Amino acid sequence: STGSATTTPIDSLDDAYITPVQIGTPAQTLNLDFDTGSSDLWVFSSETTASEVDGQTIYTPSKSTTAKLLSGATWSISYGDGSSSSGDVYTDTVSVGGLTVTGQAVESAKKVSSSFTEDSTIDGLLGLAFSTLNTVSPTQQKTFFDNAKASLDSPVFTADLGYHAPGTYNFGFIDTTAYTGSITYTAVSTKQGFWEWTSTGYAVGSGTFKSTSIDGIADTGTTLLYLPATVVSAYWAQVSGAKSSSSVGGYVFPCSATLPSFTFGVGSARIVIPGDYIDFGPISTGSSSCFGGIQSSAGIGINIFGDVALKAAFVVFNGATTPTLGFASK
Ligand SMILES: CSc1[nH]nc(N)c1S(=O)(=O)C(C)C
Repeated sequence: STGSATTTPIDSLDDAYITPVQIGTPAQTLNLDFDTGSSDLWVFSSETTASEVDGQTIYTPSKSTTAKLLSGATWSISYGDGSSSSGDVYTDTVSVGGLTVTGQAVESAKKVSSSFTEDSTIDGLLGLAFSTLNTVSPTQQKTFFDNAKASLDSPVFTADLGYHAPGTYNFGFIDTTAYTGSITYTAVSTKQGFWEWTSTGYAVGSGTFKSTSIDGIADTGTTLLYLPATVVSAYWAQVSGAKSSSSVGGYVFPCSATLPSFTFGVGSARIVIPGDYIDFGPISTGSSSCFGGIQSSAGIGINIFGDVALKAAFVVFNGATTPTLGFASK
């Protein structure tokens, strides 16, 4: 089997991407944030505290003839941005882009933090990291991908995120029309539960490439590119007037600037992030100070190749017995 679904930016900045997902019988379609940095599929639901729902579409398990309470199971997750959610668990039929999994754990939110409430466009998350990170207790549950894997034509999924445009998540096949040149594959460590890999270095604009190992995670659920302070300082030093602002919470730059590109290494290959991809617009409406798309990972404890990086590439998440990651230009 295979699946193919379009993923769409939630706003004009590509803060996140939503992908329609069918849950239950008859289908209830919710727009979920596919997150390769976590491993829970959770949804706004009929059980979510009413004051914490503000425009989201909810899953109502009582209206699904295939929903079953997973008795005794609870979940609770905290994300890198400080947001969180928790609740109980049902199993139900879940389909993405034509690919169907029966008995998928669907984690029903009883509580969500303010950031989730305030984002009317995201109805929940679909985790695509390794199932060892799944938070369901006392019986850990598998991700949608892990459940689907054996039925897929090939044990892979791909992320093809758009810049200010829709893109695609494919399951079970590699669309050879969706990228240019060749795909370069690189080793993955699953030791922390992430799609963790090591970039071979970077360049800023038309500058020389610096060969240096940068260990980080491929994370579709993080908006920006978070890298070591040395790398980030070298980037922003090429933008007149750019500075790190503790009050704003990162690097800002004059909105009048033209940003340089940023290149990262994948083995001997190179992925180029255009300057425009690094512009996250005015810090507040009407401001002439703009927020940068490359930020320091110091304090986070891990480097994160978030959407800013991933949307510059066609990315293969290879879930073979020894997982690997592939990157192509597009
Ligand atoms: C990607 S977060 C962001 N992008 N553009 C902004 N203005 C913001 S913010 O959250 O208001 C803050 C970090 C400046």
